[PDB]
Amino acid sequence: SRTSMKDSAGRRLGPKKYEGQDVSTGEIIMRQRGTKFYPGENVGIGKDHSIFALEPGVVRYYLDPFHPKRKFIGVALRRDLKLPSPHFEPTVRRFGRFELTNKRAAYKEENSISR
Amino acid sequence: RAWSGDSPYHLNRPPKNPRGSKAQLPDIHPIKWSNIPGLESVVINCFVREARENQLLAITAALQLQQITGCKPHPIFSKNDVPTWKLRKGHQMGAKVELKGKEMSQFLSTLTEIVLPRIREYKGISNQSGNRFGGISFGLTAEDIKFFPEIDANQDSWPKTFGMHININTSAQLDYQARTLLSGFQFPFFGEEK
Amino acid sequence: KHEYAPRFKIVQKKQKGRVPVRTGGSIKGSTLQFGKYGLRLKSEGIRISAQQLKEADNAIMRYVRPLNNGHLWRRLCTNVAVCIKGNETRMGKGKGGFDHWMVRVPTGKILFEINGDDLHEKVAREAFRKAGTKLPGVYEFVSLDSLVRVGLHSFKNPKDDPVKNFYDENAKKPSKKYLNILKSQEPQYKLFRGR
Amino acid sequence: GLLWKIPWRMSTHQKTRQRERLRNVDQVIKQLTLGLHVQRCQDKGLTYQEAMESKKKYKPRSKSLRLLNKPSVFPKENQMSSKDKYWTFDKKAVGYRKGIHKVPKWTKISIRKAPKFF
RNA sequence: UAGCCUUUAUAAAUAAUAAUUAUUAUAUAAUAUAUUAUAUAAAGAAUGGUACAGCAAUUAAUAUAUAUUAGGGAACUAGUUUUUUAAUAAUAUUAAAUCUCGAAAUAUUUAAUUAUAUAUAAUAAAGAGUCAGAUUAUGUGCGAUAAGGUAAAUAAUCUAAAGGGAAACAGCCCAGAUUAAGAUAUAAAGUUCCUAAUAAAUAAUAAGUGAAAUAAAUAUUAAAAU
RNA sequence: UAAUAUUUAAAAUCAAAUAUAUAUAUAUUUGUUAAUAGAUAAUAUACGGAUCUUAAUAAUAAGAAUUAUUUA
RNA sequence: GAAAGAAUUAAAUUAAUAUAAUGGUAUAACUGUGCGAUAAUUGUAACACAAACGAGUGAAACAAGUACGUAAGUAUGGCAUAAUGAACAAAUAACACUGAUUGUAAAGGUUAUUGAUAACGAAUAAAAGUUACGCUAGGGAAGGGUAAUAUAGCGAAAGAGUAGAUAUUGUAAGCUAUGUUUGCCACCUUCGACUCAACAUUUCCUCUUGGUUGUAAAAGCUAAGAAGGGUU
RNA sequence: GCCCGGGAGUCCGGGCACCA
Ligand SMILES: [Mg+2]
Ligand SMILES: [Mg+2]
Ligand SMILES: [Mg+2]
Ligand SMILES: [Mg+2]
Ligand SMILES: [Mg+2]
Ligand SMILES: [Mg+2]
Ligand SMILES: [Mg+2]
Ligand SMILES: [Mg+2]
Ligand SMILES: [Mg+2]
Ligand SMILES: [Mg+2]
Ligand SMILES: [Mg+2]
Ligand SMILES: [Mg+2]
Ligand SMILES: [Mg+2]
Ligand SMILES: [Mg+2]
Ligand SMILES: [Mg+2]
Ligand SMILES: [Mg+2]
Ligand SMILES: [Mg+2]
Ligand SMILES: [Mg+2]
Ligand SMILES: [Mg+2]
Ligand SMILES: [Mg+2]
Ligand SMILES: [Mg+2]
Ligand SMILES: [Mg+2]
Ligand SMILES: [Mg+2]
Ligand SMILES: [Mg+2]
Repeated sequence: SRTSMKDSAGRRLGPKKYEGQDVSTGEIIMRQRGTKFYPGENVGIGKDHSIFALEPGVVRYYLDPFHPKRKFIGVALRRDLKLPSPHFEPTVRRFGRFELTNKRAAYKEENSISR
Repeated sequence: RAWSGDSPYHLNRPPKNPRGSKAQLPDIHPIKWSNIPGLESVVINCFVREARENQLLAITAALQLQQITGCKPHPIFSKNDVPTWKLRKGHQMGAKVELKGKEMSQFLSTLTEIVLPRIREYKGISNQSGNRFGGISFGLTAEDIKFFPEIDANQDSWPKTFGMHININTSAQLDYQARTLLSGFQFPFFGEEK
Repeated sequence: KHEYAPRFKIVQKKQKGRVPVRTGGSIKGSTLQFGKYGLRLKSEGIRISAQQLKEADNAIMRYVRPLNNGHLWRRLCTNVAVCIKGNETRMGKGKGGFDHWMVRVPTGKILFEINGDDLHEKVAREAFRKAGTKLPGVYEFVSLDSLVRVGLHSFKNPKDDPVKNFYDENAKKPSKKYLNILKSQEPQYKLFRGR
Repeated sequence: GLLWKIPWRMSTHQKTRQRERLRNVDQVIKQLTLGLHVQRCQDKGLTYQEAMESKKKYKPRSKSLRLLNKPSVFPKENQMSSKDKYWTFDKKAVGYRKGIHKVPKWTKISIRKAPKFF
């Protein structure tokens, strides 16, 4: 091989969703090699160490006192509140299921059970 | 050593390794009532080198060790590879026994009352043999092992015998203290000048 | 013994790069930390090749040899390998073969300095002038009490500078990471981490 | 090759023009600041004339404007040196300097602070 | 095929573009050592590792009547001293495409607000052309810090852009021609004549240096400063 | 004040100016050489050309068309 | 005041990671061990990243079963990023889907799997040369630039020169000029002889001159002015 | 992949399909 001339393409990894941005459950937030960012509140981590939203909400980047020397990406459930959330204050959950008003639907639901 | 903060690069920098060496060293505390030198543990390692060829030799060595001490040894495997000597990793070679408490005391007594005396030309342990944090070591040839009670009683049973190293760990802060302590237990240090 | 031929293990080719024009006012390698009299670059930064350096060195040496307890030390080393294509060959077909070693020299850097109780400063100056002739820039003689070249028409004294303690500064105006660390160190967090 | 007949110096007229341009830029900034101040005054509860009069004029808060106001970062024309009105720092010139008039759109571009020693 | 262009249109449509607020600290005032309001300073929400800066770790370079480890040579009666040889340690100094512990600006970029609505985005139904570009400036790779060279990156112009300037001029500097008209502002450029338009001030130059394309080391002569 | 050996600097220093409490202090900003030689090829001198450097005695009168810093 | 325990702090890091390099990793992904060989299972996969399409990547959730775990939970192979190949035509199984007059079948389809086109979006199952006897359509899909080399000149001076760098010489390194050589670039598509020469000066001769322990003279050497005439 | 030649196993050489 007199000349070299081989190389791979860029991988397009990096942040795909920025502080303040509204994610939806599933949306990929960060692509990375290794964990330069760690999953925080309401955030999952896939096989690539890709961070993604577990819930609808607002993306925030933070430093967690419990974990010094680690950067966190998380989803705050609503905009107003900060994300490295007070340790002892009750955890803000979503619930986020709707109730079957339509009577037939409700009946069906009632009927259906595990196998 | 911590970094002088005369530049901004020092800020989140790991400290400088010790002026003398790579490794960090302990503080020498003064010898008071609370921390007098004492015998901590005796480790015996018999690395039979001829066991590179014959693996039964290792077993025999281990048995010998057991006989000498009265507590189960543990096998010593060859941790490295080297062509010059016929050495390949993953090869059982010799036995290592950790002696503590009463057992270790017993062993030491046996060494001092019987063996070290009986060995023909022994001029005592070398004074340079200090670990430097209060550890002392010395060898025994393949011949001297015959002088132990458990072996001497049946020479018919032990055709091959294997030499060994003996390491003695002490609660001593420094080597000289340790050697003084050892002398108390009848260890001749006439081997050299410190 | 080998400032002109540094022994890197992996002999690897190197992109041409550019000679730094130290804009933040470096002052690094611009003072004479040993020796009495020195030889500094006066002009724009230049790439000095090993051969040139050697020739300069040899020129200087003849002046020093006579002196009792007189010696010359070389401040810069030719660390950058240069590959040159054969003249006859055309463009393409990759990079050329390793030719020689060079060193990028910023504007105010000291190439050499000397000392030797016996030596008269005039002689030293002369020597340095002679050395200069072998090198591809314009050079200036420096003494132990001559102010440092920062730019190419600008000087400074290193003794007049802000002696800061940077830890203190950091504490005063802290980064986020540091703050986080401090918080972590604080009692409750330490207690409740449960690792 | 192809003859781009552009001189290494500037004519006096050109220099004057440059100076004027510089002054104008400064003036714009000043005007902006003034406007901001009077807005602030009005918010507080004053008339236009009163605001104009006021001794304690308010500095601007927005970062950019503040930076512009600082003479360390963005000099005014009278403050500025001759060597910086008609030359820029070129990293690859002889003398590390180059006439501003060589800079692509120098009539629009602003560029005051050359490096400290270069 | 996507990208860039066009036509017609759609709307529980402002999503588009631009900036601002967002942070930290200080001072003052008011309430409960905290919170709010006002002022001021700070390259000021979040993302980042280039310049610069640095030599920490990694990779390299230098210097020791310094320390240790052995060797060579040497003196007196194996011990010893000196002269060192190499290595390691110590202290000082240095640099790098594939080192960054410090670290810009520009940049990516978020919600709300304000400004752009004769405006932008999105979507739907239809159409295309284009896929040998060029130069300038900036930061690069290749070349020899050669090329009106070559390869990509960013911005502009040219391509497809007439007008004024750059003597003449694709790509430079200004400026975008619907049609006139020619009074007033002017842009870049100029103002002795050619050639539209000029008067001053302070210095320096005596070479026609120079007057729109700056030729180097160095030498001589003078001038200032210490 | 003569001779003497470097340097061609506003970093330091001094002077001046602006912003902050203000007759001071703090912070920022600006102010530091010139000639000559070196110098050079082929149709023709080649700033585009003419040409431009000033002077008493005298002009209701010219005084750089160069370089640097400016004004109207 | 001691012993033991729980630790905590510092250092953590280039050790180790199936495998290159990078990023990560002690809160361990790294190592040891118990159980387990089960998530190296089965239907729907929203939504993102990426992206011309074909493809690729992460993945919440719903349902079926399994493993470990006191539980919380965790597992849809491997710490991450490589480890790959379209359709067509064949082949093997399952499906109960059509069955060309009806019934069977054949054949096709659905689902699952198999072998390659490395010129790796693969023209065919199957393919090398030569033409200076050639032909057609087209495209250009010495000069100009550069000065590495060459020639020429300067600055400094190692060294020659019976002595002494600078009469004369002048290593390697420095700074330039020329576009007379060998190249490079791709804006652009014949060497000699004869005849006649024109122009230049970096002057071979002739004219003037400076230096020359190396100008006694004569011959020279070297340098300055000089292109009028001449130069087989 | 299947079949040979030199009970099982290894090590070698022939064919026979596959060759889209
Ligand atoms: Mg890559
Ligand atoms: Mg650097
Ligand atoms: Mg032109
Ligand atoms: Mg198209
Ligand atoms: Mg880089
Ligand atoms: Mg094409
Ligand atoms: Mg080109
Ligand atoms: Mg065209
Ligand atoms: Mg035009
Ligand atoms: Mg346009
Ligand atoms: Mg128009
Ligand atoms: Mg002239
Ligand atoms: Mg000119
Ligand atoms: Mg001419
Ligand atoms: Mg002109
Ligand atoms: Mg690693
Ligand atoms: Mg694992
Ligand atoms: Mg797609
Ligand atoms: Mg093929
Ligand atoms: Mg193909
Ligand atoms: Mg073929
Ligand atoms: Mg040609
Ligand atoms: Mg040519
Ligand atoms: Mg001549």
